[PDB]
Amino acid sequence: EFQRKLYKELVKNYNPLERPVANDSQPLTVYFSLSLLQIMDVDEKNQVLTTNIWLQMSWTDHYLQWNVSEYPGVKTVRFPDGQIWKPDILLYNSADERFDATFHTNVLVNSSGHCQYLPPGIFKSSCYIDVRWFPFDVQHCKLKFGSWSYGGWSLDLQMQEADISGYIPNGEWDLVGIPGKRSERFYECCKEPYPDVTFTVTMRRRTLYYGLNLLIPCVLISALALLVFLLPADSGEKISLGITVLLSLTVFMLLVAEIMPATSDSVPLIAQYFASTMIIVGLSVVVTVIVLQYHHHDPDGGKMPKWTRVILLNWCAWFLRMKRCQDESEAVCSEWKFAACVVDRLCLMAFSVFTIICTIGILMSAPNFVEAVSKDF
Amino acid sequence: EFQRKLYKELVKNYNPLERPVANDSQPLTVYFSLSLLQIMDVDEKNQVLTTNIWLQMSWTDHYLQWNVSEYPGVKTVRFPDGQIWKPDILLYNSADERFDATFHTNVLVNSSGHCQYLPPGIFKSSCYIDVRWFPFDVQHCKLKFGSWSYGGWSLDLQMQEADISGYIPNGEWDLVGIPGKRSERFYECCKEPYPDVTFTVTMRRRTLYYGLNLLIPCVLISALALLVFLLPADSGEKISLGITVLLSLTVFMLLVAEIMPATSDSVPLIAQYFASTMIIVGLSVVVTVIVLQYHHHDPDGGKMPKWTRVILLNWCAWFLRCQDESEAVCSEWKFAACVVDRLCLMAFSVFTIICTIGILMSAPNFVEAVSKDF
Amino acid sequence: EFQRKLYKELVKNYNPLERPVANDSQPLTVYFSLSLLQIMDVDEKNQVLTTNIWLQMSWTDHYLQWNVSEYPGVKTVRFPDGQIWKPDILLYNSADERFDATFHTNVLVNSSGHCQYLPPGIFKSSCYIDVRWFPFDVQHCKLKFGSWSYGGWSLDLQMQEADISGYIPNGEWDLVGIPGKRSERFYECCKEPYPDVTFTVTMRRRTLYYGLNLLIPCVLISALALLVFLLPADSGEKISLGITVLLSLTVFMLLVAEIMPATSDSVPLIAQYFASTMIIVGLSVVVTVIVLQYHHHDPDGGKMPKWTRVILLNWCAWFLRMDESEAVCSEWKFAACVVDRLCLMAFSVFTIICTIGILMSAPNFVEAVSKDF
Amino acid sequence: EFQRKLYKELVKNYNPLERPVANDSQPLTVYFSLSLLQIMDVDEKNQVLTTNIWLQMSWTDHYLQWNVSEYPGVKTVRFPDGQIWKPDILLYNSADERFDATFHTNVLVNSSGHCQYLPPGIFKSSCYIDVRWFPFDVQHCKLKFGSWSYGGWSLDLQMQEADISGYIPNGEWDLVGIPGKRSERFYECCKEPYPDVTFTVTMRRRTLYYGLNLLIPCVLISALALLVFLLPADSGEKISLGITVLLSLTVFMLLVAEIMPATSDSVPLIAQYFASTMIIVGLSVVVTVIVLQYHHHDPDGGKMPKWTRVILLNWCAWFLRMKRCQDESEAVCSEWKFAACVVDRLCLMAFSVFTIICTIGILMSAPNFVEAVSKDF
Amino acid sequence: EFQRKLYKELVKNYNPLERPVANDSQPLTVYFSLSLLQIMDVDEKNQVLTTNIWLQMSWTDHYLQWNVSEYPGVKTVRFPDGQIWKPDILLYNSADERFDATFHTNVLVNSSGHCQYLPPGIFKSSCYIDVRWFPFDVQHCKLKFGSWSYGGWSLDLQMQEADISGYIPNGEWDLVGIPGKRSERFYECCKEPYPDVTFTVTMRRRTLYYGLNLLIPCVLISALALLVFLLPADSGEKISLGITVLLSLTVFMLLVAEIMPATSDSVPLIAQYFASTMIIVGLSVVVTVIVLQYHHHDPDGGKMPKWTRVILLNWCAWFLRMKFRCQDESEAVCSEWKFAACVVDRLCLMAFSVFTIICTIGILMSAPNFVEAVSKDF
Ligand SMILES: *[C@@H]1O[C@H](CO)[C@@H](O[C@@H]2O[C@H](CO)[C@@H](O)[C@H](O)[C@H]2NC(C)=O)[C@H](O)[C@H]1NC(C)=O
Ligand SMILES: COc1cc(OC)c(NC(=O)Nc2cc(C)on2)cc1Cl
Ligand SMILES: COc1cc(OC)c(NC(=O)Nc2cc(C)on2)cc1Cl
Ligand SMILES: COc1cc(OC)c(NC(=O)Nc2cc(C)on2)cc1Cl
Ligand SMILES: COc1cc(OC)c(NC(=O)Nc2cc(C)on2)cc1Cl
Ligand SMILES: *[C@@H]1O[C@H](CO)[C@@H](O)[C@H](O)[C@H]1NC(C)=O
Ligand SMILES: *[C@@H]1O[C@H](CO)[C@@H](O)[C@H](O)[C@H]1NC(C)=O
Ligand SMILES: *[C@@H]1O[C@H](CO)[C@@H](O)[C@H](O)[C@H]1NC(C)=O
Ligand SMILES: *[C@@H]1O[C@H](CO)[C@@H](O)[C@H](O)[C@H]1NC(C)=O
Ligand SMILES: [Ca+2]
Repeated sequence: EFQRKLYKELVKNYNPLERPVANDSQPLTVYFSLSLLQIMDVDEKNQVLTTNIWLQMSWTDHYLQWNVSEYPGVKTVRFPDGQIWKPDILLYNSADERFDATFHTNVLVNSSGHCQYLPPGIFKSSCYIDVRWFPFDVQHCKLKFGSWSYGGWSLDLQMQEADISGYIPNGEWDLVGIPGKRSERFYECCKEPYPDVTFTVTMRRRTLYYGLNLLIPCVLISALALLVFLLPADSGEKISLGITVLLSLTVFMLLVAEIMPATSDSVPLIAQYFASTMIIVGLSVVVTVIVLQYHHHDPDGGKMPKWTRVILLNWCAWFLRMKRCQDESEAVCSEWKFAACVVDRLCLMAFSVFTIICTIGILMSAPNFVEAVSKDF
Repeated sequence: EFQRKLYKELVKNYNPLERPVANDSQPLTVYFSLSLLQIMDVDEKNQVLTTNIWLQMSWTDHYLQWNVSEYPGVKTVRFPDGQIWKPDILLYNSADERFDATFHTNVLVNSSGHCQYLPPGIFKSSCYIDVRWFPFDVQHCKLKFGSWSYGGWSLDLQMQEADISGYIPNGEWDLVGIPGKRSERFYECCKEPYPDVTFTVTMRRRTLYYGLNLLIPCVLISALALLVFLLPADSGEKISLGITVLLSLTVFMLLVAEIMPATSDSVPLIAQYFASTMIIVGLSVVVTVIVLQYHHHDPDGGKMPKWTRVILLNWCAWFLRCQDESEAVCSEWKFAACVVDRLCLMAFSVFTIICTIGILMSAPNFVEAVSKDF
Repeated sequence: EFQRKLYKELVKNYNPLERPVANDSQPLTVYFSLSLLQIMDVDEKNQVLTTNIWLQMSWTDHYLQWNVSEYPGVKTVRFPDGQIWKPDILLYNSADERFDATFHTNVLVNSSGHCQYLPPGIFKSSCYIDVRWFPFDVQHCKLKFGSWSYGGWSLDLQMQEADISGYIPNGEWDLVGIPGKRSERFYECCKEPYPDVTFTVTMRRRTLYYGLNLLIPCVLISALALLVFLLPADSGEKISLGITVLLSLTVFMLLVAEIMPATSDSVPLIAQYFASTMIIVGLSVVVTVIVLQYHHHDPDGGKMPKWTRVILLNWCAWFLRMDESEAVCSEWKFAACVVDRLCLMAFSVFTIICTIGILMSAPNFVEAVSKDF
Repeated sequence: EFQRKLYKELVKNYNPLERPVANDSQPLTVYFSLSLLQIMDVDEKNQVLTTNIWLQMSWTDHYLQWNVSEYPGVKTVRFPDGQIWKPDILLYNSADERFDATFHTNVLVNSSGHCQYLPPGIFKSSCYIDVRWFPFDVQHCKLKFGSWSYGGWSLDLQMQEADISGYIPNGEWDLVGIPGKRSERFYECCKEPYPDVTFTVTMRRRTLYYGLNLLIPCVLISALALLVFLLPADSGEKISLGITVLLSLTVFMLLVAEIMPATSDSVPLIAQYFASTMIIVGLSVVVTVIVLQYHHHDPDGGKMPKWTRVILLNWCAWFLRMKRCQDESEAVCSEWKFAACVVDRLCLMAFSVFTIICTIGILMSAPNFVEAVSKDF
Repeated sequence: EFQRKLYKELVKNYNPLERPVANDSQPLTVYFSLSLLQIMDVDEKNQVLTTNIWLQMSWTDHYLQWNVSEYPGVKTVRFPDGQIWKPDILLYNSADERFDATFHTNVLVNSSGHCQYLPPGIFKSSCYIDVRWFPFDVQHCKLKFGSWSYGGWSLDLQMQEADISGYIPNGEWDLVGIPGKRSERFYECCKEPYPDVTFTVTMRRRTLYYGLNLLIPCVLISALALLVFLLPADSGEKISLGITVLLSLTVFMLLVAEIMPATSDSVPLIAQYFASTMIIVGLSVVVTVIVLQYHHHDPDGGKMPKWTRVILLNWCAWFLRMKFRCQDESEAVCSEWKFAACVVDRLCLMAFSVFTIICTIGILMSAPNFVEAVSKDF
């Protein structure tokens, strides 16, 4: 009875094209915020951020005011899209094909004229994804909201702190915070200034997932490659092991490619580690060729270098604590074999040490390594 | 004749914005339920659940009442979207790009003003998937339905038990149940409390596909890896087999990885078992390299250590001219390589059987999964 | 001229929300059928069927009638969605994200009030796919159509048979038929019974494509694996061959898993075939490890058992019409060769026997080889 | 001033549902054509053709006529969707999820009443793709256009020759033409005939892309397989080479399989060529096994067969101009090695002949192959 | 209060179908431009360009004018889609399924009647991604905008320079510029010429990514192939390493064919380079078989020719500074064959290395944009 009358009376002469201000010269103050419900996807390959966001817009409509005493029990009213004025706040740095992922819901208006509009939306936003420190990366993704057509002279956008109470954790990204900033920017379209509210979601990738799927396995497979230098040369599988492991390590980097944006702004940390790892094992094959070349050096062929004869069978042999014509061929060849064995032991120490130092050096360079090991392991 | 008059009479002064109550201070009782016709997909990667559902919403419109005696033969009427008041009951935890996958069908009203609205939909809901027990995992996915802008003071949402009569089994997911719970939450936006209807779909994965397509094949590939310790050393291909099988076992992790999300909440059981299997194969390859070093040992190198000469050639063995004399030392080494192979075959077999069983029987749902599915 | 008059007359006091019957008690007979223009996809992984369908709905509208003598030359009118009552006939089992893939077109009414409505559509239906016999399957995919909000007491659905005159061949599926049936079923929601029409599209998979790209190719790589037995053991690559071919067979299995649903209601015939190929090639690897063990036997190890002696190197050799340390090893190398032969014949009969049975156990096999080869 | 008058005057009593004719008994003549702007994609796997088209629909509205003298400077008017009658000319064999991909634009009407409607669209269209001669294939994709609900008695559809002046090439297909055909067809629904206009886009594939990516790499890697025969037997890597080559020659069959539909009407030419190649390579593996059986033959085994002694060591040995107890063993085994060696060289030439013959024959079985090599190479 | 009055007065008799000119015979001047906010994607495979674009259309509506003195504080009004006349400027060469990705926003009209309309949009345009010089490639994508139904007689389209003010860098594409051009062309449909504004965004590819993912790895794994010529023959592993490397060189080229279109207009630089290295490594495999023929050469086989005995063991040997009785003769003869095998290994190492150096460097510098690419990205 009374609610029918109110709906009939609130829409008499009401024009949804009119900014609902009593004085036209004063700007309308609209309080903007958002509730970040979930970070569903951070598409690093496309540099996109898909998030479930409930925007919160509250303002004061001068025309939708009534006595609750004269309309008993009617304390709130609801209006749909297109029957009431609404602020045309839009996400400037959108990546969504329709550019407006917001789902239009009712606006709730109470008797003092205060209108409240909370449209849910799967907002897809264009974010610069800094992949320098991946996986140990902290992203600062900006969500920039502002009126598309109303400037500061008309629509006085005002911040309110973002809600995280209803946030459901992701599992891959650990929300560090969502600080917001209100600025009054000038654009080359227009002379009227435009205010905006930018929320910088600061997300810390939890590293257990890719710590284990990508980095730990690479290290153990690179260790499998180091076994090459203990394999006896006469086995015949010295290099097979080296080349087969190498293709296993390539499938790890093809998988990084599946997610890495096509940018050239910087070299991701993991790429540096895999690049250094691959070259180290690639160099393992090279020294493998040389030790085999030494192992098989024709007996009758040109005698051994004196330098070699000291640098491997006198000094390096002692450091590591190792110690008829056909017979001399076997004796000369056996010395070639002994040099080969010493080079095998030498390069194991050196490539193992180079692997260890390289591994920690590249990994420990990340300012998030200490943090990530502390929280995520 | 009468149907035309009824339709013309029911839309006089009707306001689809008005809540169709007689007393404005009392709320409107809306009975909510759903019929889960199917569970179409469970995208563990995007953490989404695609289900075919018919929402059921039944209430009373005070204004769409007619006395049937005067309208003979017109027992019901039908109204489309935007001509009748409807409760804006949305899925809060929606993961659909439009956020409302519901299809707006008609509202059927009988003469007592009772309205019935059953929109079909393919709902995408944002589910936390607990992947710790994968594949022997049970999921509790919530579908939380509520009026977006009507609090309890206006719309008294009341749950009715879910229907599964027409449910079409999925083949991967055995509907364990769809227990529901109502509630009256409070939001930071607003002071008026808001009620909601949460159905916690309880789904048990059916473990035959993933049992036979990944877990069992992985066991047999690890067995092919174990085969190394039965190969004669002189064959010249111990390492070839060992490494071609270690790299092959990665395949399974690629498929496991393209199905499972990238959360760091926990380590999936499938991941633990595959990691243990690959680590066992890697330790087999390492043992293989020590065996090859023993086998291809230069006779004029070091003398055989006493510890080695008893721990391998005497105890384990019992439990289970210069060229000539050089041949015999190298012979001893070949025997020691054989003893290490046999000892390590036994030990690696025991760990594989233990590890896989120990890991698989760690799942609370393993016994039920095996008995019901295999 | 007469069009303007008829179109103005036919819409006076017309309410599209009014089922168009003269008497409100009797039901409205709506004839439903469909034209199946193509089977675009059978997404087996998703258990969905995507089809080109022209639904065919005919009924009679009491109010939309006239005298052609008073509107000469005006023998039909057409109305767009929104201005004429229409049966809300939906596909209940619809997998499309929208739930109504129908494209809304005009309703054509002739002067006796008979309205004809043929909306085209790309219909995705949630179909259960019976994969036990894949690739020799006969999918019975159901398209269940009916009014969403009119019961039998109000809308008397009736079904004419489906059209296939314009049906285009698919190349993967032979339309075995599209029979239909009317079913007046009761729902737990409501007491008024609701009629539905179900068209059971019966599709026979043309097995030449898959047979050529999955089954036949596998047989030959399994034979390639069997060639291990007859390699001389001195070559040095017996297990190399075995392991390579067995990995390739895994390539095949990954493909067939890319195309087979994730269902525990049965095991596809194809899966059982690859599982048994790789099982046999696995046991080829095992017996070849035993063979190498025999070949690389230490002459100073154990003496040959009389069982190993007469079983393998007397009787088994006999049938197949085939210095001391070298002699002892020579006896051992001959053991490897007889195991090589014996295993061939034995594994070969398995190879041939198994497949033929796994394959010929499908009821559709004879038809498949006769029609698709 | 006058444009407002004319727009206000052309909407008096107008009904967008009326067929705009003076006499209700004579059919309206609609001239239909299309401008094919680009063939954006040919989804062979889905049997779909995605094309950029500007359909051209021209007719005469009896009611939208004025004299430009009374409305000076107003020679044309424009009406958007839902305000003017437009023919419901759809694409019968459409594959788009929404069926009508046309983007609805304005209808331009001049003073004499002639209306012109050129809506752009991305028309997905079910095309039977004959893959028998792929990559050397010519496709005839039909776009069948017609009025959905007007028969020949109401809408007399008429053909205007298609436009390809503004066609920009595709890069994968060479437009042979787009000849049309107007038919008057009867349907099982109804008695009234329906005229339709069918354009048969004829496309010739440009084969250099697949020519260099799928074809020549197969010939090359196959020659690399044939190198197996020239290795000496003692290397101990013949079998590994053959299998490595074959399992990697399977790469191209899983790759081409990524694009072709699952049709069983016929067998693709590329598939026939790959199958022949694989049969030849597998037979090379088989003969490699036989050659190793010859080479690693125990001397004390069976005696050399007489037929073997002659067919290899006497006739073939001359066709290719080839030529104590322990001592006899290598002599017998040396005959076996020459037997193995003559077989290797013989079969090298024989398998080589099969490769060139099979490749040339199979490739030359495509009728337009001569045109292909003359235009794309 | 006054804004209600103005909105009620501006729509009295207004018709959104009418072009808002006072003189019907004079074309309406529409100033068109755009702001390029991001190059969201360049899909070379599908031949598409996805861009974040804010179009700018400005014109003068004769009917939406008022003096602000009579409407104090109301200096600007805003009309949504379907309430005000708007220019139907579409993107001709669009590849979007709906053909028009523009998001319809309000039109802002100030007190002098000047209307300004800035619809944002994720525009998908059908581009000719020339790919002969990939990865050192410069792409010219044209975005042609123009009224779909109005010619130069009714709507005088006028270009305004484009902007890159808020161009958010992409990381893969260095925007070289967005020069525009206004043309007046005739079409086979009509007798009225239709003006258009074509913006030709020129984008240079930053080659660091695909340079170290494809160009460089190939060089290093091809070096691994070259290692075959250093392997001793006695190891009996030359063929394994050679073939395994040459099979692992196709994985990259499969990703190379996963990004670039299947066009047959030109052969990409990357494809030429990959073919050249693949031919060189395959020739390494062929030579590996030949040297193995030399190495495992039966001593009782064919006698050494006097050409191979001088062309390898005398001249080419001298260049590189290499330096029971029946069995001894047999082993000595085989050792000459083994020596011949070694000389061919060393020669082919040098020859294939030089052919790799030349081929790699020459082909890579054949791109016009190579010096600039290496100078900016390294
Ligand atoms: C409405 O807006 C237009 C454009 O913003 C204004 O016209 C411009 O005014 C500036 C200021 O002097 C001039 O420099 C430009 O040359 C003008 N351009 C055009 C196309 O007119 C116009 O003045 C504004 N109206 C009012 C009442 O301020
Ligand atoms: C390609 O090769 C691999 C790929 C992998 O995934 C992408 C993994 N993944 C893995 O080890 N994941 C684990 C381990 C544990 C415990 O939990 N998750 C391993 C290899 Cl070798
Ligand atoms: C890589 O290696 C494999 C991969 C596989 O798929 C991913 C399977 N799959 C399999 O065995 N699937 C079955 C068996 C039966 C019966 O039913 N489905 C096997 C291997 Cl070896
Ligand atoms: C992985 O390995 C293969 C994969 C294949 O496709 C999926 C095929 N396909 C094939 O042989 N297709 C043919 C043959 C003929 C004649 O026609 N189509 C073969 C192998 Cl080996
Ligand atoms: C298939 O084989 C590879 C594939 C690759 O990616 C596609 C890479 N990629 C790579 O090296 N990327 C780097 C290196 C550094 C430093 O930074 N990014 C390497 C190989 Cl071997
Ligand atoms: C409906 O109409 C009949 C006929 O006049 C009347 O007797 C009956 O009381 C009416 N129903 C109600 C609830 O008043
Ligand atoms: C319709 O009108 C005509 C005259 O216009 C009349 O002859 C005819 O009888 C009417 N209806 C019938 C019964 O066909
Ligand atoms: C238009 O006006 C001219 C001049 O008054 C007249 O000659 C001509 O016939 C008119 N055309 C029409 C609408 O018949
Ligand atoms: C607008 O009003 C002012 C004062 O009310 C008047 O002086 C002016 O002339 C008016 N505008 C025009 C264009 O005349
Ligand atoms: Ca890219």
